[PDB]
Amino acid sequence: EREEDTVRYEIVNNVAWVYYNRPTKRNAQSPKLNRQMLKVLTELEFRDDVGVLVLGGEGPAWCAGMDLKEYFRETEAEGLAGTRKAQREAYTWWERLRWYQKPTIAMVHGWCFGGAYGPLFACDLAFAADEAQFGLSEVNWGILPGGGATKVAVDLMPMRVAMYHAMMGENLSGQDAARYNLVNESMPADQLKARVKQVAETLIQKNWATVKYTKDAVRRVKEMTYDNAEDYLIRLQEGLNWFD
Amino acid sequence: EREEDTVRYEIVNNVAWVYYNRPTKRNAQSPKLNRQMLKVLTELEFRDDVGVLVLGGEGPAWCAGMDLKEYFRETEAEGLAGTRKAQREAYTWWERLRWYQKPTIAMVHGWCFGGAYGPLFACDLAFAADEAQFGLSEVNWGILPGGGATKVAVDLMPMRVAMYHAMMGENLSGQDAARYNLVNESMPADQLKARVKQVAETLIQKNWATVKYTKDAVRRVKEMTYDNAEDYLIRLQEGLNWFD
Amino acid sequence: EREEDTVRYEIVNNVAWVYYNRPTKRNAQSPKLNRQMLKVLTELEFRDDVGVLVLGGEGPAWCAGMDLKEYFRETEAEGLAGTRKAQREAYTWWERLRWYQKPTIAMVHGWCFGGAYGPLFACDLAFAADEAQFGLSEVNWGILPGGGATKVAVDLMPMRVAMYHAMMGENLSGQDAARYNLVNESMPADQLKARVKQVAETLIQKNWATVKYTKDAVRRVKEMTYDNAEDYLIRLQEGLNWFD
Amino acid sequence: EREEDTVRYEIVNNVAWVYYNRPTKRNAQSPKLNRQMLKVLTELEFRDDVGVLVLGGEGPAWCAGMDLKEYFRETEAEGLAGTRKAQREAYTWWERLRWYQKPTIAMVHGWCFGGAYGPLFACDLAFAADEAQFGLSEVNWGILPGGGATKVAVDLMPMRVAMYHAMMGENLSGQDAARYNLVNESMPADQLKARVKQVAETLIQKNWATVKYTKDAVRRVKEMTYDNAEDYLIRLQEGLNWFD
Amino acid sequence: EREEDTVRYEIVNNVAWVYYNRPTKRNAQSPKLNRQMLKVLTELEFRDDVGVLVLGGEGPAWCAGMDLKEYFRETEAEGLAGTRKAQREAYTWWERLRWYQKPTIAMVHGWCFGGAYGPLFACDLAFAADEAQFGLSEVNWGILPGGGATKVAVDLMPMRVAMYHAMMGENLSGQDAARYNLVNESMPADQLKARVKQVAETLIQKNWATVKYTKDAVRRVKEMTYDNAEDYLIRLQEGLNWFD
Amino acid sequence: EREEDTVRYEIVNNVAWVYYNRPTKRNAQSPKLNRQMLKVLTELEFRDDVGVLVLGGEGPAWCAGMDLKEYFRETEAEGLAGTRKAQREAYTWWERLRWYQKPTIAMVHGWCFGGAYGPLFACDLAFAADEAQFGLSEVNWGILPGGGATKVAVDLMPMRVAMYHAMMGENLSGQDAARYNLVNESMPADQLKARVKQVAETLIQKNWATVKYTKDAVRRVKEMTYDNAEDYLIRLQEGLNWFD
Ligand SMILES: CC(C)(COP(=O)(O)OP(=O)(O)OC[C@H]1O[C@@H](n2cnc3c(N)ncnc32)[C@H](O)[C@@H]1OP(=O)(O)O)[C@@H](O)C(=O)NCCC(=O)NCCS
Ligand SMILES: CC(C)(COP(=O)(O)OP(=O)(O)OC[C@H]1O[C@@H](n2cnc3c(N)ncnc32)[C@H](O)[C@@H]1OP(=O)(O)O)[C@@H](O)C(=O)NCCC(=O)NCCS
Ligand SMILES: CC(C)(COP(=O)(O)OP(=O)(O)OC[C@H]1O[C@@H](n2cnc3c(N)ncnc32)[C@H](O)[C@@H]1OP(=O)(O)O)[C@@H](O)C(=O)NCCC(=O)NCCS
Ligand SMILES: CC(C)(COP(=O)(O)OP(=O)(O)OC[C@H]1O[C@@H](n2cnc3c(N)ncnc32)[C@H](O)[C@@H]1OP(=O)(O)O)[C@@H](O)C(=O)NCCC(=O)NCCS
Ligand SMILES: CC(C)(COP(=O)(O)OP(=O)(O)OC[C@H]1O[C@@H](n2cnc3c(N)ncnc32)[C@H](O)[C@@H]1OP(=O)(O)O)[C@@H](O)C(=O)NCCC(=O)NCCS
Ligand SMILES: CC(C)(COP(=O)(O)OP(=O)(O)OC[C@H]1O[C@@H](n2cnc3c(N)ncnc32)[C@H](O)[C@@H]1OP(=O)(O)O)[C@@H](O)C(=O)NCCC(=O)NCCS
Ligand SMILES: COc1cc(C=O)ccc1O
Ligand SMILES: COc1cc(C=O)ccc1O
Ligand SMILES: COc1cc(C=O)ccc1O
Ligand SMILES: COc1cc(C=O)ccc1O
Ligand SMILES: COc1cc(C=O)ccc1O
Ligand SMILES: COc1cc(C=O)ccc1O
Repeated sequence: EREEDTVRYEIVNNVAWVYYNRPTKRNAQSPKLNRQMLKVLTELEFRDDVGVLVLGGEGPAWCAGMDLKEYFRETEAEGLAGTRKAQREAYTWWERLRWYQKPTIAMVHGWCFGGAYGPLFACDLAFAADEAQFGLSEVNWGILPGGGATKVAVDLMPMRVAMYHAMMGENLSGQDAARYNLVNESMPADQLKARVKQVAETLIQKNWATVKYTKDAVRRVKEMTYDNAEDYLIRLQEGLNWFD
Repeated sequence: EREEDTVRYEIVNNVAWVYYNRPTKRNAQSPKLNRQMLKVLTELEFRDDVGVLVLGGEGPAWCAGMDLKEYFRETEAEGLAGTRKAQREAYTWWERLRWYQKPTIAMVHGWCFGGAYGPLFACDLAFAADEAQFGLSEVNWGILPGGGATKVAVDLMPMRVAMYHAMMGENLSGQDAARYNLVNESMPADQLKARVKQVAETLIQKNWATVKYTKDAVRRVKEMTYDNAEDYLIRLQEGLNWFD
Repeated sequence: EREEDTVRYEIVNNVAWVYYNRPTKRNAQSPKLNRQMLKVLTELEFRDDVGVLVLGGEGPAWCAGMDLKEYFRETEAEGLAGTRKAQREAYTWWERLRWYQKPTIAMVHGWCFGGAYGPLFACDLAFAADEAQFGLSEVNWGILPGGGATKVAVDLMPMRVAMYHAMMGENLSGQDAARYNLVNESMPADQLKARVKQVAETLIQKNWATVKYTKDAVRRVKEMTYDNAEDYLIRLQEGLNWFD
Repeated sequence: EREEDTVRYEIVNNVAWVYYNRPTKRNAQSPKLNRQMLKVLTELEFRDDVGVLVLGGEGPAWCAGMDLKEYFRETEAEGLAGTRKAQREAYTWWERLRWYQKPTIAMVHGWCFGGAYGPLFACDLAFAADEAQFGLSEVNWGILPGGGATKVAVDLMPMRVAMYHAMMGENLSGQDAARYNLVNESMPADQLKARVKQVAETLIQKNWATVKYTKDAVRRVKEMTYDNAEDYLIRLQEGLNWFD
Repeated sequence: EREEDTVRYEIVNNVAWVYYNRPTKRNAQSPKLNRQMLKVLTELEFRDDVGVLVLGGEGPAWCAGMDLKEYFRETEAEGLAGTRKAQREAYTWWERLRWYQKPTIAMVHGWCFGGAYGPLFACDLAFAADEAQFGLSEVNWGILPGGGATKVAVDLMPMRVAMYHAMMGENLSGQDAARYNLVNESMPADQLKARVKQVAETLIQKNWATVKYTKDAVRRVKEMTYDNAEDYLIRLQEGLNWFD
Repeated sequence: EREEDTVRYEIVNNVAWVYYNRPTKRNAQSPKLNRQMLKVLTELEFRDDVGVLVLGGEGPAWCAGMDLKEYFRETEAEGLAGTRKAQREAYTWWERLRWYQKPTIAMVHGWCFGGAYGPLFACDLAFAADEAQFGLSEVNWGILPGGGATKVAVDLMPMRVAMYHAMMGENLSGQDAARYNLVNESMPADQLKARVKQVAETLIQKNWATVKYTKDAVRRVKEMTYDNAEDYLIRLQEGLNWFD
C-alpha cells in the first residue's frame, strides 16, 4: 500500500540493516519497493556513520523476485513506456548497490528467486541459512531468467551448474548455494545474524576507502585481460593515495 | 565400414537417444561418423516429436576421441585439402550440437578422451557413470589438446584443474569430473540411464522455446560484460515473445 | 646483504629447484631478490638439462610478499623513478616465469602473502603443505591487493571467494587453497617434496615442446571467445609441428 | 535561476527540437540543466507524436562543457556525496539519450567543448556548421578528458587524431570534424537547420521500430566479435518481429 | 531454373574469376545460388593452379542482396526448419570465403545491397567502379541490416558513417565507398577489370603461404588486444615456418 | 661496431631529440641498437628537465626495420635462446616507449619499413615528410608482418587499407600515410623539424602529469567498452589529483 513502508532500515554501530518490507508478499520487488529501495540506498550511501550495509528480508522470504501483479502485469497495461519506467527503477537500484561506496552483505535467511539474483549479485558478500532456497523459476513460468539473473548464475557458479540451474528451474539449498559459490557460506538460521554481524564489525575496523577500492577492483578486473588488470591496479592505488 | 551404420538413434516419448555406433573402435570420431552425425543431428533438430537429444555410446567407451587412422593418418595423406575437409566435418557437427534447437544431454557411461571434449561441451548438460574416465591424452601422443578441447577444459573447470588436466594427461573419474564441473553429476552406471531419462522428461514438460532461449543465453552471456549481458537478456525476451 | 645470495638453485635430474633465499626476512621480494630471480630464471630457461622448474622457499615462509623496507619505503624515497624501477624489476620476473619455456611448479610449504600471488599465478601448477597459509593482507595495511594479486584471486578462485579473500584479509589453509583452486593439491608438509618431485618426473617424460605449447594454450584461450580459441589451437599445432 | 528554464523544446511535424537553454553561460551543463534535460528527455521519449529528437543550443554555443562553477566547484564544496550526486545526474541523461527510443540528431552550430562530447556521442547522427568549433580543452585546464569524452574521441576518430585532439587541446572546425568523422556533415551555418529538418523528416517516414533496432544494433555490434555479432542480429530481428 | 547455372567461373593465369550468375534477378542470393557458391568455392580452394579468387557479377548488379522470393518468402513458408536451412546455406559460404586459403578480391561494377555485404566483407580486397552503388536498403523494407551487414558497416566504415548508412538506407557511390573504406579503390567502370587483373597478378608472384597467414592475421588481430596480438603474430610465423 | 654509438640524443629547450644512429645501415634495429635504445630511454624518462621525447633517424632512413644480419641470421644461429633474447630486447624498448612517462613524437623524414612500425605506434604523435615512405615489405621477403606491425596497421588505418598494405607490400607516401592516419601530418621535408619543435614546445607548456594521464587514457580506452571506459576515466582523474 504505502511506498515508504516497502523498505525499513536501522543503523546500529555503523552497520545499516536494510530489509525488504513486504513480508506478506514474500518481499516481491514492486515498483514502489524499487523506488523506495533507491531512496533508502541513496540516503545511506555517504553517511560517515554507515561503514557496511546488510540487505535482509522480513518474513519467510529474502526476496521472491519481481511482483507478478505490480511489476509485470500492471506496467505492461501502460504499454512500452510503462514497462521501460518499471525496468529502469529495478536496474537502477541494483546498480546503485553493485557499485555502493560501502561494503554490502546479503543475509539470505529464506527464499531467493528470479529477480532477487540482481540484488544478490550486487551485494559484495552473501551468507545464507541452510534453510534458504535459491531458484531461477523463470523457465517454470515460460520466461528467460531476466534482470541479469542468467549472467549472475554464469558469473558466480561453474558453467554446468549455471546451465542446470537456469534450464531445470530446481532450487539449491543454502549448503548447495555455498558449494557452488552463489554465496560465501551457509549455516543454521539461528547463527546467521551473529555471523553477518561479525563480518560487518571486521570490515568497519579496516580503512573504509581501502575496502571500497578493493571490492571495486575485484568486480572490475573480472572484465579485463591479466596484462590490462596489472596496470589498472597501479592506477587504482594512485586514486586511493588521494582519497586516503 | 558403412557410413550410415556409424551412428544409431531411437526416438521414444519425445527423447532422441543418439549413440556413437563404432563400439569395437571405442566410438572413435572418423570422417564417416562425423558426416553421419551431422546428417542425424540435422534431420532430428526441428521434428515436433523431439524435445530433448541424449548423446550416448555403444560398448565400453562414450567416445575415445578422433580416429587416429581415418581422421589423422588417412586425411593427411591427401595433403592440406584432405586435413581441412576432415577438420570441417568434425567442427561442423560439434557446432550444430552446441547451438541445437533442442536441449542436449551427454550420457557418459565410459571413456571420454581428447576430441570427445568438443561434443561433451556442445551438450548443455552432462551425466557420468562413476566408472567413466575423462582425459586429455593428446600431450601423451605429443600434440596440443585440439578440436577446442583446451578451451573446453578452461570454460568448464577451474584454471589450475584445467592446466593439470591438459599438461599431465591423467584421467578424472566420473566423481572427479562432477567435483570439477566437467559434468553436472556422477552416479553408479546402473542408475545413469534412469537419471538421464528423468532429466529429459522434466525438460519436455517445460515450454520448449523458453528452454532454447535460456540455454543459448547461458552460453552467450559468458562472452559479454555484465552491463552488455543485462541489455542482451531484454532483447532475447522480445525474441521469445515472438516465438511463443 | 649480497644480491647473488637472495636466490639459490640446484639442478638435479632435469629439475631446477629454485628457492627464495631470504629465510630470516620470510623471503620478502626486495629489489635485490627481484633482480637476482630474473638473472637465475633467464640463465636456466633454455638449458637442455632443465625440463621443469620448481619455485620453493627457505625457512618458514614460501614468500611473505614485497619487502616493506627495501621494495616500498626505500624506493619511494627515490621518488617516481625509484618506484617505477622497483615495480619493473618485480613485474618483469613474474612475467618471465608466467611465460617460461619450461613447465613451472610452486611448492608452497609455508606463508604465501600479497605480492607472492604474482609468482604463485606465474607457476603453471601449485602444490601446498596443509600447514601453508595464503593471504591477501594488503587490506590489513591499508592498500589494494597490487602486483596483479586481485586478478590472481579472480582468475583462480570463484568470484565470492575472491571477494571475501581480498576484502577480509583472512588466511586460507593449504586444504582451503586446494578446495578453492588457488593451488592444485594440499598434503601434509612431509609428503610435499615427494609429490612435487613425482609431478616433475612425469612432465620430463613427455615431449618438452608439446608441454610448452599446451601450458601456453591453457593460459591464452582464457582470454578468447570459444570460436576464436578453436582457430587459435589449429594455428598453435602448426607452430608445434615446426618445433617438433 | 530557474531549473525549468535551462532546457526548452518545440514539437514540429513530429520532430522534438530540444535546446540547451543557458545561452549567456554558453549552455554549460549545470546540475540544474542535467536534472531538467533528464526530465524533458524522459517525457518526450514514448510520445506517439515524436518520431525524432534534435539536440540544439541557444546563443553562440552548442554546449561549452560542464558548468565550472555549478557542476565542479559548488559540488566539491559538498564533498564526495555532492560530486557523486552531480556526476550521476550528468551520466544518467547522456545514457538516456545514447539509448533513446527515438532517433537522435545533434545540430552543432557553435562551440562544442569537453563534457559536451557525451551528448555529442549520445546523438546517433550529428550535423555541424562550418564555423562550429570542437575541442577537448580539458588538458589546458590540467584535467583528463572526462565524462567519457576521451572514449568518444577514440570511438569516433582515428587513433592518431584522437591522440592529438586530447593531448594538444586544439579545436577542430566543422569541416575537420566531418573529415575525421566526429560528425556526419559540415555545412555553412545558414544551411544547417534545413538539412537537419530534411534528415529528421526522412527518418519519420521509416518504420520507427526498425530505426530503433537498427541504431541500437550499430552501437552494440562495435563491442562484439564478428561471429557474435552475426548471431546477435538474428536475435534482434526476432525481437523486432514481435515489436512490429 | 538450374542450381548448377547460378554461379560460373573461368581460370585465367591461375586466377579464378567467379561470378554471381543470375543477371536478370540482379544476382540475388537464392538458396540455389548459396548451395552452388559453396560447391564452387570448396572445389577451387586447394587447387595448386589457383592463386587468387575474384568475385564478380553478370548484368548491372554485383549482388542486389538476398532473393526476397526464394530466400525469405519460400523458406518462411516451410517454417523455422526452412528458415534455418536457408540461413545456414548463406552464412556457410560467406564464412568459407572470409577464411579462404587463397587471397580474395571483390570486383564491384554495379549494385551491392543488403545481404551482399557479407560476401563484400568476406573478400580481403574490393575494387569498385565509380558508377557502382552500395546501400543497406533493409531499413526501407522495415528489417534490421542482417546477414552480419550492420557489423560489416561498423567494421569497415567510421561509426558516424555506418550509423547514417544503416539508418537512412541511402546509397554510397564507388567514390564515397572508397572514401569511407568500404572498398580499397574506385575507378571508372572501363578500368576496373584491368586494375583487378593487375592486383591478382601481383599476389600470385608472392609466397602463397605468406599471403594466406598475412590476410588471416589482419582479420584476427582486430579482435585482440595489442599485447595478445604481439604474441599471436610470433605463434603465426612459427606456423608459416612449418608451411613453407 | 660500438653499442654506445647506435643511438645519439641532444636535450634542447627540455625536449630530448633521440636518433637512430646507424645511418649507413638505414638505422636497422640490431640487438646492439635495441639494448642501447632501452638504456637511453630509461635514462631520460624521469629527468625533470625532459618534457617531451622526439624519435628521429640519421641518413635517408627513419628506420628500415630489423637488421636482417644482426637481429635475424646471427641470433637464429644461436638457436631458440638467441632468438628469444633478441626478440625480448626489441619488444622491451618498444613497450618502454609506448608507455613513456613523457609525451613522444616520431619525426619520420625517410624510410619507415617493417619492424619500424612498433616504434612508430609507440610514439603518441607522428609527423612525416611528404618524401617519407612507409611499407610492410615483410610479405615480399616471405614472412608475416611481425613485431606487432600487422596490429599497428589495423589499429591505425582502416581495415581495407591495412589489408592492402600488409598483403601487397607496397609503400605509402607521407601524404597517403597522413590520409590513412598512420601519422598525424605530412609536410615537405624542409618544414618537418620546425613543426615538430612547435608541437614539442606546446606540450612542455602543459601540466606534464595531465599530458601523461591523457595519452595513457587514449591508448587504454581503445581496449574497453564505453561503459567500462566512463568509470576508468573517473578512476584516472583520482590518480592525477594525487600526482598534481
Ligand atoms: C516464494 C514462495 C515459495 C513462498 O511461498 P508461500 O510462503 O507458501 O507463499 P504463498 O505463495 O502461499 O503466498 C504469499 C503471498 O505472496 C504473493 N507472492 C509470492 N511470490 C510473489 C511474487 N513473485 N510476485 C507477487 N506476489 C507474490 C502470493 O500471491 C501471496 O499473496 P496473497 O496471499 O495476498 O495472494 C512462493 O510465493 C513463490 O513461489 N513465489 C514466486 C517466485 C517467483 O516465481 N519469482 C519470479 C519473479 S522474478
Ligand atoms: C579408449 C581405450 C582406453 C579403450 O581401451 P580398450 O577397451 O582396451 O581398447 P583397445 O585399445 O584394446 O582396442 C579397441 C579398438 O579400438 C581402436 N581404438 C581405440 N581408440 C582409438 C582411437 N582414438 N582412434 C582409433 N582407433 C582407436 C583400437 O585400435 C582397437 O582396434 P582393433 O582392436 O581393431 O585394432 C583405448 O583404446 C585408448 O586409449 N584409446 C585412445 C584414446 C586417445 O588417445 N584419443 C585421442 C584422440 S583425439
Ligand atoms: C610472514 C609472517 C607471518 C611470518 O611471521 P614470523 O615467522 O613470526 O616472522 P616475524 O614477522 O616475527 O619476523 C621475520 C622477519 O622478517 C621480516 N619480514 C616479514 N615479512 C616481511 C615483509 N613482507 N617485508 C619485509 N620484512 C618482512 C620481519 O620484519 C622480521 O625481520 P627482523 O626480525 O630482522 O626485524 C610475518 O612476518 C608477516 O606477517 N609478514 C608480512 C606479510 C605481508 O604483509 N605481506 C605484504 C607484502 S605484498
Ligand atoms: C567559448 C569560449 C572559448 C570563449 O567564448 P566567448 O564568447 O568569449 O565567451 P566567454 O568566455 O566570454 O563567456 C564567459 C561567460 O560564460 C560562462 N561560461 C562559459 N563557459 C563556461 C563553463 N564551461 N562553465 C561555466 N560558465 C561558463 C561564464 O560563467 C561567463 O559568464 P559571464 O558572462 O557572467 O562572465 C570560452 O567561454 C570557453 O573556453 N569556455 C569553456 C570551455 C571549456 O573548457 N569546456 C570544457 C568543460 S567540460
Ligand atoms: C537494383 C534496384 C535498385 C533497381 O534496379 P533495376 O534495374 O530497376 O531492377 P528491377 O527492380 O527492375 O529488377 C526487378 C527484377 O529483379 C529481381 N530482383 C531484383 N532484386 C531482387 C531481390 N533482392 N530479390 C529477388 N528478386 C530480385 C526481381 O525478381 C525482378 O524480376 P523481374 O524482371 O521478373 O520483375 C532494385 O532491383 C532493388 O532495389 N532491388 C532490391 C535491393 C535490396 O533491397 N537488397 C537487399 C536485400 S538483402
Ligand atoms: C631502403 C631500401 C628500400 C633501399 O634504399 P637504398 O638507399 O637503396 O639502400 P641499400 O639497399 O643500398 O642499403 C643497403 C645497405 O643498408 C643495409 N641495410 C638496409 N636495410 C637493412 C636491413 N633491414 N637489415 C640490415 N641491413 C640493412 C645493408 O646492410 C647494406 O649495407 P651496405 O651499404 O654495406 O651494402 C632498402 O635498403 C630496403 O628495402 N631495406 C630493407 C627494408 C625492409 O625490408 N625492412 C623490414 C625489415 S623488419
Ligand atoms: C522479463 O523482465 C524481467 C525479468 C526478471 C527476472 O527474471 C527481472 C526483471 C525483469 O524486468
Ligand atoms: C590436431 O587436430 C585435432 C585434434 C583434436 C583433439 O585433440 C581434435 C580434432 C583435431 O582436428
Ligand atoms: C602497491 O604496489 C604493489 C603492491 C603489491 C602487492 O600487493 C605488489 C607489488 C607492488 O608494486
Ligand atoms: C572530471 O569530471 C568530469 C569531467 C568532464 C569533462 O572533462 C565531464 C564530467 C565530469 O564529471
Ligand atoms: C533477416 O535475415 C537476413 C537478412 C539479411 C540482410 O538484410 C541477410 C540474411 C538474412 O538471413
Ligand atoms: C619474425 O620476427 C620479427 C619480425 C618483425 C617484423 O616483421 C619484427 C620483429 C620480429 O622479431
